[PDB]
Amino acid sequence: TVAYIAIGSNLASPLEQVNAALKALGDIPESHILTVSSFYRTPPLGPQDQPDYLNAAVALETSLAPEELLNHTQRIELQQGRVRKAERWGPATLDLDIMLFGNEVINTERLTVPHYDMKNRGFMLWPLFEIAPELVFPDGEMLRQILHTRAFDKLNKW
Ligand SMILES: [Cl-]
Repeated sequence: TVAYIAIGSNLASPLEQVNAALKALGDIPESHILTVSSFYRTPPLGPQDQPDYLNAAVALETSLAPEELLNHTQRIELQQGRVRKAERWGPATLDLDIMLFGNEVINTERLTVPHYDMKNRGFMLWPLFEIAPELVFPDGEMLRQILHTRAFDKLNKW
């Protein structure tokens, strides 16, 4: 099944953090990276001297169940994020989100698919449109139309 994963990081030097996260993604069992988007840049809110976020989307072929894939994205966040030596929330983070899983709709306590806010986030939708321009969401919404009708922040490549 094709899953779409969002990767986000404002950690350290973020290019190498996202490349590491990509490698770990491809190391997930029964799962294969099909395509990766360009890398995009999201500035922080505020005027404050804070690191920019690097955003990407990945198409991952997987024979795992969605909750299994979740286990693996949660593990990588821990193993590759600054949770142990810092905090869960901590301004600085590595985020791995399952945006889409096949045409599945999953509404459970530990997993909601499609990701609950992705239609509102340019930094998820634009990279996704780069690698899947003909995508249609499980509810029948066309990705191309959402991009013509919702207001997103300007989003430059990294
Ligand atoms: Cl949907």
